[PDB]
Amino acid sequence: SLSYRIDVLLFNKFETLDVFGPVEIFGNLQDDFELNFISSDGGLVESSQKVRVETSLYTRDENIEKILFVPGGSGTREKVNDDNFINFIGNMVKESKYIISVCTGSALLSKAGILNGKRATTNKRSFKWVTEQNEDVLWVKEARWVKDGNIYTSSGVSAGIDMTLGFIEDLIGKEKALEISRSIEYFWNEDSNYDPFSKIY
Amino acid sequence: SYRIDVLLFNKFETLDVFGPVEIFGNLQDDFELNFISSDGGLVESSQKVRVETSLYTRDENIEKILFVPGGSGTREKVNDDNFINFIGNMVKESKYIISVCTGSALLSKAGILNGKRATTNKRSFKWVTEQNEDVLWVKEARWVKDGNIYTSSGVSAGIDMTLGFIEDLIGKEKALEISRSIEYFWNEDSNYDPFSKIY
Repeated sequence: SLSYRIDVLLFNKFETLDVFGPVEIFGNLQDDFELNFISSDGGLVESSQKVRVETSLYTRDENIEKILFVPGGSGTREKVNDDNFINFIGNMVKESKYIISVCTGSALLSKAGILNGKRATTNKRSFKWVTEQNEDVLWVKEARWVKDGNIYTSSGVSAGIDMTLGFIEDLIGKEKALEISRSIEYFWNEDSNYDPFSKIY
Repeated sequence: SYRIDVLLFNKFETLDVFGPVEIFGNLQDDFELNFISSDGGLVESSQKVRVETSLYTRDENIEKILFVPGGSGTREKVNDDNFINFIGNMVKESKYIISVCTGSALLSKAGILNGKRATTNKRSFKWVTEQNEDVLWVKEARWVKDGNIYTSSGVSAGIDMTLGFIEDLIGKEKALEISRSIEYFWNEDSNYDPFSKIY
């Protein structure tokens, strides 16, 4: 048992990059993080771009600190209006130390009510859709990503990867995040505040 | 239009594969994604992602694109005479060949790169390059187009090359469209890899 378990939540029609860019970063700190791919049913889950990934069921541990990671994608359109799924998420949040979302994953966290009275963001293309669902969230329009306590939310796919490296900086130290960037040859925009895509909407 | 044969093997690099898949998979009227491996079934990435694959299958009703990622797995995989011949067999049959990272160590081993301009990630440049002196390796490039062959360096190069490929093949507007809808910041310059500096 290491320090952290990352519970990567997959569901039907998740966005491929929302999940895999961050995984590429977390999956390169294997003495720090236990990667756990979960979904409501276990088995293979298909992304919106047709990749099928093996997953398992969420299990509780008193024992290890848990980071819940919640991606976006088409599938949120229907997952928001699925009470049973939203209960699932809330169950998992109640138990996690850290909570991370990319894109419309924040719509799901919003529905679970965990972001009420919290600063958070979502991708710019879906900003209206997401935000108008919940007023009690201190939505932030322009940010690439927002940290609010132990909650980290981000916008589109670039922001989601850059946020993850930011999360590593916060948690493991910036020297580590840079080492990862350099070794996989990923260009990291450390600025979390100006999303150039906020512009066209 | 095209079937993209994305070749997985044990310990592939996750982002080598899923960055480009995000792009291609956003043009589902132009490309059909087909994840293959030598055995079929589940293949695991170096980051522990298990992805389902099928066996390669011949079709002559559709043009094919062969996509080859890098990752740790390539060090062992350059040895598989069969694997390499498998690739060559597939290359012989494809309209385009694309690689990211050490994927080009494998393309090279198939000798497909002999006489061609090509690149690979900067961190592994020595190791890849010394395997074959008959390839015209380009050190400073993020990616390199030589004919119907496209090779890329690191993970960001991998995605930006895929958008460049979409531009070449389908038109630049479609490329910008995708990048804007998924909100991916696309670095269009294929020429100066900042990671060349390190090595």
